[PDB]
Amino acid sequence: ASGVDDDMACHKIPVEADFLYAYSTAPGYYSWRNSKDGSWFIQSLCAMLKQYADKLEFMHILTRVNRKVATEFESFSFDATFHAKKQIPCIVSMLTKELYFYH
Amino acid sequence: ASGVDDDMACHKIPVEADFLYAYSTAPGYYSWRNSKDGSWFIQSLCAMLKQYADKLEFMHILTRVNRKVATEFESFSFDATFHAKKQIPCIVSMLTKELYFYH
Amino acid sequence: SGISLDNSYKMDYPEMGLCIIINNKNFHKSTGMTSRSGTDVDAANLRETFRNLKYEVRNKNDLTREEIVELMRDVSKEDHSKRSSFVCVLLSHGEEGIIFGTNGPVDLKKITNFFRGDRCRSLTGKPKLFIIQACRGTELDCGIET
Amino acid sequence: SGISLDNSYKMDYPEMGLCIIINNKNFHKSTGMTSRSGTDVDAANLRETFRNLKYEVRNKNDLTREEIVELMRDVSKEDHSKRSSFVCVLLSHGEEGIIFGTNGPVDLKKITNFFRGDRCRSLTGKPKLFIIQACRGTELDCGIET
Repeated sequence: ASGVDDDMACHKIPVEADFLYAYSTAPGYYSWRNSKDGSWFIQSLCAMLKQYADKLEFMHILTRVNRKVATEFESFSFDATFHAKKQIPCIVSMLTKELYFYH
Repeated sequence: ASGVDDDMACHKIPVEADFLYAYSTAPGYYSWRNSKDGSWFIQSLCAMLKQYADKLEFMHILTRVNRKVATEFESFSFDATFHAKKQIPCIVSMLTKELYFYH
Repeated sequence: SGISLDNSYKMDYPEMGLCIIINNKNFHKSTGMTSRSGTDVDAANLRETFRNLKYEVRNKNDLTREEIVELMRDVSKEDHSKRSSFVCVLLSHGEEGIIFGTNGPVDLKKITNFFRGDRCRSLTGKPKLFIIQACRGTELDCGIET
Repeated sequence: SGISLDNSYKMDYPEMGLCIIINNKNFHKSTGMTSRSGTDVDAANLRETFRNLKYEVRNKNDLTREEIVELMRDVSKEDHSKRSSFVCVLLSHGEEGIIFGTNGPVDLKKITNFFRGDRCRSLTGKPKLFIIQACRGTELDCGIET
C-alpha cells in the first residue's frame, strides 16, 4: 500500500507530543483539599509514587492514584451544598512511550 | 491519623469514575482522516488492538497508538495552510484499575 | 484464599459487553457539513476488531442529534449485569466537547451522563470507554523534525 | 546488537530532570481569592517524593501571573540536553484550562507552549509532565453507593 500522508522522507513528530497532564479532578469539577493534610490528589500521588515508582509504569501508578482518591475520600462540609462529595482524578496522556522512573 | 474526609462508613465512588476517553487528537486541534484509508486514529487503534489486545494493558496499547499516529502520519494538501501537519491522539483516563481484554 | 489485589477490572463476565459504533458519513444539506469519505472503512475496521475481542458490536449510520441521544439513552437503560464493560465509538465531525449528529451538535457530556455510575447501575464499577474520532478545534500541528 | 524495541522513554540520562513546583497559598486581596490552607503540606510532600526519584526540585511560592510566565519561559530556555524528562507541579486555585497566579489567571496553554517539541529542542522526544492541583470548574460529584 501507499498514500499521500504516510512514510515521509523527513521524520517529524507533533509539537504537542510527549506531554502528560495529571489533573487532580475531572473536567469541569471542583478539586478538593484538606486544610490540614493537603489536597486529596497530591496526598495520593505522593503516596503511590513512594510505594510504586520503582515497580510500575507511570500510567499504572496514576491509575492507582485515581482509585485511591475515588474510594478513600469524601468531603465534609457544614454547607450541605458541598458536603459528602467525591472526586476522580483525570489522566491526560499524549505520551508516545511507557515511562518508568527507574532503569 | 484521622480526618473529616476519609474512611466513610458507607463506601461510594465518583459518578464520573471508570470512564476512559480515547480522543483521536489533542484538545483544540483538527483530527485528520484519509478519504481512502480512514482516519489516522481509527486505523492505528485497530492495528494496535489487533496486535496487542492479548498481550498488553489498554493504556499501553493506546500509548502505542499515540506513537504510531505521531510518527507515521503527516497530512498532504494542495492548500498550504493544511499541508504537512501532524497529529497526536489524547488519552483521557478516569479509570480506577488496569484493563486487559483477556483473562 | 490467597492474597487478592484487585488491580485490574473483572473482564470475565459472561459477555465482554456492547460496542456501539455511530458512523456519520452524510449530513443534512441544511447544516452545510461535508461528507466524511473513508469513514465506512473505519466503521468496518472497528466492527471486525471488536468482534475479535468478543464484543457485541452494533453499528448505526447517519444518526441525527435526536437519534444519537435516543440510542445512547436506550442502551444505558439495558441490563448490563452480565457484561464486563461498555464501548462506544463516535465517528463524525466535531468541536471541543461536541460530536455532530446529521442535523446538529450533541454535547459529549449529554451522551456520557447516561452512563454515570449513579444513572446506569449495571455498569457501576465497570469500564466505560468512549473512542472519539472528531475534531476538537481548528488548531494545526506544524510538527518538528527529529 | 540484539532486537531493540524502544517501547519506553530513555530515562538514564545523567540527570532525571527538573521538577518545578509552584506553590500559591496567599493571593492578592485585590483578587478576592482566599488562601489555600494545607498547600504547604503538598509542596513539601512533592519535594521529598521527587527528591527520592532523583529530580532537581525547585520550589517557588506565591507567584504572580507575570512571574509564572517568566519562570516557565526561563526554565524552557535552559539546556535540558543531559536531562531525561521535565516535571512541573502547579498548586493553586483554577478553572478549566486556567491556573491562578497571585494577581490573576494564566492560561495553561501559555505555560505548556514554552515546552512544545519545536520550542524547547533539548526536551524534544522527552516526557514533559504537568501535575495540576486546581479546580477545573464548579461541578460537584454526588457519588454513588457501592
